[PDB]
Amino acid sequence: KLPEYNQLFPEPWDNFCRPGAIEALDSPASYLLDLY
Amino acid sequence: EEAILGGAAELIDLDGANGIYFWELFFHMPFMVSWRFNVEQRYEDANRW
Amino acid sequence: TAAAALDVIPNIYGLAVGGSHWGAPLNAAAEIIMIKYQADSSKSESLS
Amino acid sequence: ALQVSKQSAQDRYDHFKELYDENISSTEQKVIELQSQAANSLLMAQGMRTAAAALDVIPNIYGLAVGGSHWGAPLNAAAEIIMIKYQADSSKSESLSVSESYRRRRQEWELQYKQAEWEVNSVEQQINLQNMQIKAANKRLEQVEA
Amino acid sequence: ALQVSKQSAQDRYDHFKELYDENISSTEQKVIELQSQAANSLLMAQGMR
Amino acid sequence: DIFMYPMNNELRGLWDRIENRIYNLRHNLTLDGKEINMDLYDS
Amino acid sequence: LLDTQVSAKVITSRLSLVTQSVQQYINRIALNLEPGLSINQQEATDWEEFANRYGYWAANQQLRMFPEIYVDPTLRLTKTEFFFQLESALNQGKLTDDVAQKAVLGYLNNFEEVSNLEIIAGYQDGIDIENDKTYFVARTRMQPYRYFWRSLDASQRNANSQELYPTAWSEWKAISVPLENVANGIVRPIMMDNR
Repeated sequence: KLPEYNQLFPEPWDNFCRPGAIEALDSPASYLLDLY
Repeated sequence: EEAILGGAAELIDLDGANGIYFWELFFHMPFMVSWRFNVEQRYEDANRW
Repeated sequence: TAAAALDVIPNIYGLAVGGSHWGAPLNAAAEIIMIKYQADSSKSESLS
Repeated sequence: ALQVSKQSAQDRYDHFKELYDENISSTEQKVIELQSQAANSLLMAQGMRTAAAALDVIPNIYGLAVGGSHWGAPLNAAAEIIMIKYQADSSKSESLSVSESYRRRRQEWELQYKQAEWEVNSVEQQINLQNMQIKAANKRLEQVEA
Repeated sequence: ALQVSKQSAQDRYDHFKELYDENISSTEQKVIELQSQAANSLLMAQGMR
Repeated sequence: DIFMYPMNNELRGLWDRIENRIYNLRHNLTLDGKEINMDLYDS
Repeated sequence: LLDTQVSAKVITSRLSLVTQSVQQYINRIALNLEPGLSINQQEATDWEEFANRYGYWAANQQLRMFPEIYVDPTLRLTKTEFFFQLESALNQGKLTDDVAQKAVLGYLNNFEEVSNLEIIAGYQDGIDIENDKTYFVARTRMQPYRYFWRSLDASQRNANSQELYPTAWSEWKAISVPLENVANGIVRPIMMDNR
């Protein structure tokens, strides 16, 4: 209804991980894993 | 418009033959304008666009 | 402008007729535009 | 003497800042405008040229003779059209150049005034030190006296 | 007082370096481009003439 | 599936930028967050 | 796959060091130095392009994840001929509203002619209408007569769709030939051998 970011993009924030963590889809660890 | 061979009066399309022109006209162009004005610091102008 | 306007009239008489350079006015107009640009550009310099 | 130093520093700082302010004159903007506008305007003549030659394709002469038209005129026009395009393009470049030049000038003025600002701060420290020095001198006199 | 000196020196250094960085603006490059391109394009008219 | 899509950086960039300005306003600081006071010294 | 001669002056993380060693191994095999273990052309290209380095690999990943971040109206690939003119107006430098209005009105003006373009003829790339592309030519109603060509693919359908991707339509493109000497307002395009 009201105009706000999440209202425009309804999405559970819990469906995202914190940036910088190992859990990051682009963590340097993830890069290493891909390489491996 | 209206359907060929006659029929339903119809809305301006966005697919097919001319979509790209409409995409500029109703998106890329206005957006470009505001973008440029932001770089131009005339933020008020950008806002209105 | 006046030059081309004058040149609109026919050129030839006698057992033949030969009209005039039909495009001349339009050509002149184009050059007129260019001349305007020429002046404008030159002015900018003085200001600078 | 420190006051004189302060004054000159202050003036330097603020004068530069007053140049960072209002970084474009109305006249400068007008120049840029005129250049860009003229360049844009040149595009229109291309059509005129094309149509002129196209019209001149038709024959000129009637009666016991026929005299056609200047066969090469369209191709000649096309060549000149190309040249006209170049003319406009080249002219545009100028406007851009000048604009960016003013930009750089502003960058310079900004840095300049901010440095002067720092100097204006420094002299204050000098003032403080001189006051402490005065105190010390007084103490010396008092010591001699006693 | 030395801290003030440090600050001003630091700013001077980094501001200049920030000008050595990004040593060409997109607009500058665009200018060079436009000039070179136009010059090249002029060659084509010779044939036409 | 051990990873997840993280929050995309530009967003936190915006959040942080504004939060920084807000903080400076909390403490009466410059936009640069520099002290506005002259910070005079003596003994 | 590790350097023994580093001096004690250097410190690193375990992870980084491992990564370094892995990268060395990758590069060596890529360089076709170890026996066997060849690499496909694209596969290698991907490595030497971005996967060789964390920053670019991450950039690739991030682009896939959030392309919007990378979107920029000034960097559009698809771009109308006159759209070039429009930006070539706005890009002048410092700007004002009215001037932008003038520019956009010009663009709109040309767009009128676009909406007034009339098709003249077309030629098929080949016998299979249902997959061969085709080309078309059209001219302005307004004088002077100006001419343009464009093409359409018959491929680019979705396997499910009785329809084609928007991409199938090409942009309309100007023709530079001084055609006004044409005999009877008539022309034919031909595309062959990709020319």
